[PDB]
Amino acid sequence: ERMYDVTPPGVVMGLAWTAMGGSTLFVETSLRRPDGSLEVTGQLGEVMKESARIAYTFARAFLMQHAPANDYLVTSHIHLHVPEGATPKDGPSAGCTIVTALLSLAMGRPVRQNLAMTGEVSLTGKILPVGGIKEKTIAAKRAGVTCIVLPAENKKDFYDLAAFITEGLEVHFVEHYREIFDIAFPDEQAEALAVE
Ligand SMILES: *[B]([O])([O])[C]([C][C][C]C1=[C][C]=[C][C]=[C]1)[N]C(=O)[C]([C][C][C])[N]C(=O)C1=[C]N=[C][C]=N1
Repeated sequence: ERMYDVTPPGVVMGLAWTAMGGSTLFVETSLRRPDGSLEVTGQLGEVMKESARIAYTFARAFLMQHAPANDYLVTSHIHLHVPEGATPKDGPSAGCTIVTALLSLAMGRPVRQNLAMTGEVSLTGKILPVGGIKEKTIAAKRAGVTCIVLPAENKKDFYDLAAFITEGLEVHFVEHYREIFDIAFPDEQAEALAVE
């Protein structure tokens, strides 16, 4: 009951909440050409369009720090679209979902399947709380998500949910974005038998 059953690179699942309940929105990223830029579509609002420019600044900065060999974001002409097409959307609960879509694209490696997230991001990566966590959690469950990432400040809003709703959700309560990265992209933080 969702738009994507398998998120490729550049596609992350987010959570949006309306007065009619929850819903699952998918952030998407792609290339336009083979200084680097950014483009946005999906009837986004003046408040969220700032969350894109913040997540874009942070994702570039995150690349600069952890994998400095990766120039993908500082040079490429990127395009972000959040379907469905004509629905209006405004709000920073898409912040982290965007960062992950940008990194996922800039790495060429998809995100954990069956993962939804929501949370406002700051410029330094602090993950700030968002609203209607009850309806975002419910729409993740009605839509088939097994791993949810909430802002850690939104812990009560999640545990106000009945016993049957939250059971069976791998939920992570995160304060910086580095905690979302280690969950969205697990293989990065995974022990291995270094051979040779
Ligand atoms: B968030 O709660 O701010 C959310 C972000 C929606 C955009 C998005 C979500 C997930 C992935 C990618 C993009 N904003 C909302 O849900 C908006 C409307 C979205 C269509 N609703 C509100 O901001 C709001 C305000 N007051 C009461 C109820 N809703």
